[PDB]
Order: sequence, then structure tokens, then C-alpha cells
Amino acid sequence: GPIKVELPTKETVEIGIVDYEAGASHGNPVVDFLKRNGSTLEQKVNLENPIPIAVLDSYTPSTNEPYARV
Amino acid sequence: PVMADLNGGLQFVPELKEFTAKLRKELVETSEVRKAVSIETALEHKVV
Repeated sequence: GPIKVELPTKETVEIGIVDYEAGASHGNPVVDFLKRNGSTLEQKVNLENPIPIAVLDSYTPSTNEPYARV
Repeated sequence: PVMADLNGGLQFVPELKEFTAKLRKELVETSEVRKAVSIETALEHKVV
């Protein structure tokens, strides 16, 4: 996969590749290295507190043939 | 009065402080790089 450098505009551009290829192994040393030395970029960011939206009742139908058909 | 120079020609080395700070960095950098590269090569071998 690509290695990208952050530019001054915070855009990222490709400056090289990761290219690891092993036979018999107990692990991925690339990811082990990046976990220990780098930080994980998480796209998902938790709110301070979860905001309840709804607690909703629903029913499963008496028969599964209608869903089976569509 | 006698003035004895027992300085081993040290005075003829221009910009001595910078010269000593460069020799120190060239040595400490080589030490710390070799430590880090050997620790990571051991951890890679351990994982594989």
C-alpha cells in the first residue's frame, strides 16, 4: 500500500510504497512496527456522551414466506 | 617566569568546541541509531 507525506495544506500525496512479502510467519512485522511507532488514524470520533434517539418496538411477521419471496 | 605549553598542539585545531561537539554527535547518533535499528530488527524477527 501507499506511503503518503502530509503537505503544508494537510493534503496527503504518495511518496512511496510499503512492499512486504514473506513465506512461513507467525505475524505481520510491518503492522507490528507501525502499531508500536506510529499512531492509528481513527475516522470514527465518539461524542462526549451518547445522545439517545429512540427506543422502538417492532414485530417479526407470523410467516417468513413474504420476505422469502421478495 | 616560565610558561610551559603542555597542550599537545591542541591550539592549532581551529573552532575546537564545534569540532568536539561534531565528534560527540557523530558518536552518540551512531550509538542511538544502532540501538534503535538492532531493537527493531529483534522485534521484527520475534514477530516473524
